[PDB]
Formats: sequence, C-alpha cells, structure tokens
Amino acid sequence: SRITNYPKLEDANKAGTKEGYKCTLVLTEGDSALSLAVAGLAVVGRDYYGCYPLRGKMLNVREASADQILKNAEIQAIKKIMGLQHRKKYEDTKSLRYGHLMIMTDQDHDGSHIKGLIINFLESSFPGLLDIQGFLLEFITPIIKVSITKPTKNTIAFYNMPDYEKWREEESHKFTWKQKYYKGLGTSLAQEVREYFSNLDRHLKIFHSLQGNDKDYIDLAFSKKKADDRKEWLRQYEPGTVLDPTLKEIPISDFINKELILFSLADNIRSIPNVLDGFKPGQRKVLYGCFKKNLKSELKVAQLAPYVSECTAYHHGEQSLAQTIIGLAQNFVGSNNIYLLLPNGAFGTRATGGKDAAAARYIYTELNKLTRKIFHPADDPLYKYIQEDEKTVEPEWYLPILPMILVNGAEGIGTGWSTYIPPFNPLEIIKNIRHLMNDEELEQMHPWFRGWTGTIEEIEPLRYRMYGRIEQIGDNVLEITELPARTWTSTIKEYLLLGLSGNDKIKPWIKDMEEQHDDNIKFIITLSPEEMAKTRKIGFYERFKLISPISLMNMVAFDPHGKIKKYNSVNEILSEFYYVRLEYYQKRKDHMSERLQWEVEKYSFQVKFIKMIIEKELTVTNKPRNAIIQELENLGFPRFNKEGKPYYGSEELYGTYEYLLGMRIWSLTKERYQKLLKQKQEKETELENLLKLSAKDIWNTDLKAFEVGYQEFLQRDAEAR
DNA sequence: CCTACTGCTAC
DNA sequence: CGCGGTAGCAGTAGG
Repeated sequence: SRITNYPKLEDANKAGTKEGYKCTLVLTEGDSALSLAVAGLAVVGRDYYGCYPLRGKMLNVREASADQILKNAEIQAIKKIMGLQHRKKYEDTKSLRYGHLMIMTDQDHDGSHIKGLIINFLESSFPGLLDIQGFLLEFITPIIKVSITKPTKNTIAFYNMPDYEKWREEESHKFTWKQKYYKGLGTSLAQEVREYFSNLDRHLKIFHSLQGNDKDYIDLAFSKKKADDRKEWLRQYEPGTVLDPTLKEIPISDFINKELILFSLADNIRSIPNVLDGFKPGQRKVLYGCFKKNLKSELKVAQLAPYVSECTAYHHGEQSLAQTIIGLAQNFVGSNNIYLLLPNGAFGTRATGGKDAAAARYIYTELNKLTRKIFHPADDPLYKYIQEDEKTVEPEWYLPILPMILVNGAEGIGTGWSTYIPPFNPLEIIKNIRHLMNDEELEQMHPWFRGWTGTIEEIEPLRYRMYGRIEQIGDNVLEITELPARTWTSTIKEYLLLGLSGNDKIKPWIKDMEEQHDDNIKFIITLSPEEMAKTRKIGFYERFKLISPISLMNMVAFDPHGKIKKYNSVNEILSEFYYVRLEYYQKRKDHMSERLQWEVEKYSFQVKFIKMIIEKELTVTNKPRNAIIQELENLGFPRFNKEGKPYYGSEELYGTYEYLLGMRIWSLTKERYQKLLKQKQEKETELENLLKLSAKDIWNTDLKAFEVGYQEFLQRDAEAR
C-alpha cells in the first residue's frame, strides 16, 4: 500500500510491507538537508530508506493540548508515514511503516535542539517506543575541515570545538594550513556527499534505549514546569564537557547534558543582552557593521542585513537580522528611547507595535548622528574582537559612555532564563553617573518613555503602574488621549469595537466610537447614561484598559565577564557599568598616548629622512635596497610595522622601512616638507594635551558632547512626530 | 481556576 | 504582494 497525503516524502519502496521493521525513515531539518538525504538514496537504495523533511522547530508535545497536537500537520504527517499510534505500550517495531528513524540535522546548536524535540516527542507521545534498542538513529557530519598546504598534505575533519582546539594549540604551528567553517548538510559538493553515504555507518550514531535517568533528563529539558531547574542545570555545566566524537553509541542522558545543553547556553547568548552595551550579539554585529562601513549615507535594509551578516560571520537567516535592524531603527512611541539607526521609511508604527513595518526592500537606514557620540570611536581599539571562522568579527561588547541597556531596556526569552528591563531617562542616567563620579548618593530612577505623555507611579520597589489618559469632554462623552506605553492602538480599537457591537458572550456597552488620531492618540467615545454610571463604579481607566504594570523583578543580563546575572536594582546595573567604564577611560588614554608617541616617532624619523636627503647627507637614487637598509638602521632609524609600532633593535613582528621609502616623491618637495613639520607639531601638542587629562576628564568631555547631541536628537524626534 | 496570550531571535 | 507555523520565560488578562 502507498501513501498519498504527503508529496515531499520519498517513501521507501518496502515501507510498512513485510519489511517495514528493516526500513529507515530519515527526518531532515530543512530542504537543504532533505536534498542531501534524497541524493543519498541514489547511493543506498530506495527499498529500505525514505526521507521526510521536518518543517522547523518541532512542537513540544508535553505542555500541548490534544487539539494543538492534532492540529499540527507536521507531527501528524510523521505519525502517518511511520504508521504510528499511541495505544498501549510499544513492544516491537513490527507495527510500523518503518523500523528505524534517523535524524538529519545541520550539525549546529539548533540542530541539537531539533533532536531533543524529536526525542522528547517520541518519548512522550509513545509509551515504550524508545525502549526498543537501535530504533533512534543520528546522521552526523564534521564541524570544521582543515587543509595542510605547504608541508605534507592531508585533511583533518573535526567533529567538535575541543578536538579542533587541542589540535590548534598542539599541532597547527607545525604546518601551513587553513580552517574552513563547515556548511550545509545540503551544500557539500554533492560528489563528496556520495562518500558520506558510501560509508554512512561511520556517520551513523545510535541512541541507547531508555535507561535510568533518561526519562528524567528529558523532562528537565522540555517540561514547561521546570524553568527554575534549567537555570541550575546550566550553572552546573562545565566547559569542555562535550560528547565523545567517536562512540557510535549515545546515551540520552548525556546527549542532553553534552549536546542539548550547548544549544541552551547558545540560546541565552543570543536572546539575552550584555549589561555593558545592552546588546544581543545580533544587534552588536549590526552596529559593528555600520561602523565598518561608513553608514552616514543610507542604504536599504534588505541590503544592509546581508552585508552585516557577511562581515560578522553571522550563520543564521538574514531575515532574522533584517528584523533586528528594523528593531534598532524604530522611533514610534513605546519603542526606542534612542534609536541608533534612522527609520528612513515604513519602519512600523505604534498602532501595532511595529508589526505594520514594510518589508526590508522598501525601507532604508543609516547611523543616527548621535550614535557615534554614544559609542565613541576612540574606544574601538580597546575591545576584544571575537575570532570566528579563521577571521575577526564584532567585539564581546561595546562600552558606550552611558549604560545603553538602561536607556532602551531589553526583552528576551532564553532557556531557564528570561529578561525584562524597561527604558529609562538618559538625563537621569547621566545625573547618577555624575553622582558616582563625585562619591555622591544615587537618586532612584523610574521607567521613562521617549515622547510618552502618561503617568507612572511606584507601588512597591521593582513595581510600577502605568496610566493612559481618559477625560470626560461632554455629558456622556469620554476622550482617550494617552495609552499605557507598550499598549498598541489596535488593541484598544478592537476592544472598543467589541463594546460597540457587543458579543456572543458579552452585551454591548458602547453607543458610538470615533478615531481622530493625529500625531497623538484620540478616541472619542459615547456612552448611554446607563453605562456612564456603571463605568464610574468600575473606574474609567480600569474599564477602558488604560492601566498596565511594569515589573523590574526579572532584570537579567550577562555581566562584564559573560556570566548571566539577575540584578535586584536599577542602580546596581548602573554601578556595574560605571566601574568598568571608568576603568576603560584610563585605559583609552593610556592607549592613545602610546599610539601618539609612536606617531611622533614616525613623523620625526620621516623628517630626519627628508632633512638628511635635502642636506645631501643621504642618497637613495641607486644603492641597492639591501645597502640602503643598512644605512638606515646605522643612522638609528627604527622600523615600523603596519600597526605603527616602532622597532629599534636590528615581518609583521619586526616591521619595515616602508614608512620612509614608501613615501611619495612628492614628500621631498619643500611644501610637503613643511606640511610634515606641521603634522608633527600637531601630534606633539595632541600628546601634551592628552597627558594633562584624567580618565574622568575625558569621560566628562564625551558626556557634554553627547548632551549637546542629545538635545538636537530630541528636537529632530519631536519635529518628526 | 487553569488557560492562553505577549514579547523576541531563531529554525 | 503576502500569509503562516514552532521554541523558550515571566507575567498578565481571558474563558
């Protein structure tokens, strides 16, 4: 018998027929993987192999209602292809269209997550299915491939970070070699693909049937009721605890504690921001990219996203990055207190909370002039730029001149952990920073929203109420002029529309409603005298949904050292920023003075070079470079590398005399010579001015520059609304 | 009362 | 031109 319901399924020729137990179904993550699976069939044969693509992140079936499951076509499609049913407990794979299930995911953290979900699903929906030994299979591929180029030539495949790392430290210096990030599982030149299948047993790893503590670990990971435990579970994890590359047997308990946990750690890394710059990695890559490029002139979002992605080794879908760019540019009330990117187009409105944004090919963005005032360029050299794909990318964190995480706040959902931080007032933030600068007590700050005209009152510490504005403008007529921040116009619209026309469950309580919004919120509502009175008993704000809470009880972020931390007060966050920022200011000036000192050396020796040539003390025309090089070092001329570091001793390590001989013949003309002397004098003065400052002096200079910049920003934002 | 929803970066 | 589906957490409003 043949199936009909599913097109994309390549059904094993002997599926569910007397041979169904032998047959294997390969579940692929995405069509790229699927393409590889189907290509594999041409090698291993159709008779005993089939494949069906998993659409995306699979539904977690524990914590899901029978109707939500039943509604899920993916899970159903699997149950039909595998001839699966719930009933009793599974004793033998005999009942099924297939006797084996293989999981082809892309060999990244999200791949592991998919595996965990498939496992979770099987263990939960089917009693006694995973007990069958050798039922659940895994198809695996290398992580990084290395090529040995100038010595003895062989290629090394590395299945994890630790193995590639131990080799990198203990073997890589002995060869000339490259590291390639592995791609696809549905990329590799298909002809190598034929080799994976030819000897596939090596790429196949089997999941050991359920054993003690395997069912418990599955629940720990996927049970909606155990978020707190997961938090602890991640604290326990020990770096370098990774599953053994060569075992051929995987116990579920450590698939979860050695592979799934890896995704979880990565989940929080991308979903929860760092306390110092208030960025999630995706956002930080966007800003880095905008710094790399000169994003003073605008380009479109659909173009910016791939450009950032390419230059920051972003390995996820560009669509995710596009939305993030849009997120950084949004300027409607309730979004960004300060947007670092300019919304040049339909970047979404307050009506739907940005969801009404146009697609990326329509909108454009550039840097906000203010952004560089916040993220000072002089600090760039100080950061620790992450090394990825045999290449350098964005820093671990930026260090704005004020804690931007407090300016804009943040929202995220990870694993075990979650986060909410409300926006605050840049002015108040700068006030406290000044207090700290002066050993003064901090003022307490309260959530603050750019362009918002409601009221916010504190009830308990870490708890606030947020009010819109409702006014009685006539006998029987109310007017709404403000909503709680983060309450979208459409939400209240649907609500009023409900009262106006009533409902199956609820009687209408509104006579008429009109919308007169301008650059503001204007709901004109009419109530029958009967409803007016009723509304008074209930409360006008209560009954029109003009009250929202703000919780500061879940303010989570990574600390300076990359450790997830829960902060119990806003000032704690500010204080932790302040001291790292203070440290990096002294650090910035020490770096600048060093750099400036080298420049004065470079200018001085260039001047000596030209002066000597003019004075006819030195001749270069002819005199083969080797013999010119000796003269230079004999005269005390240091070499310079590309960073601009001097060498006086006698490669990038040593430097060159290119800073002299690489000068343009133009440089020998008096007008050039004069300009060179001016530049050197300018550099010496820069050095003299620099030394005359303290860390706090410099910070303070940046702060005032920003304040001025911020004032204009506020004006432009009011002018554009 | 348990439920279902919102927010958000990823598949 | 455009729609939709899943995870994961803390909290709030809905049936």
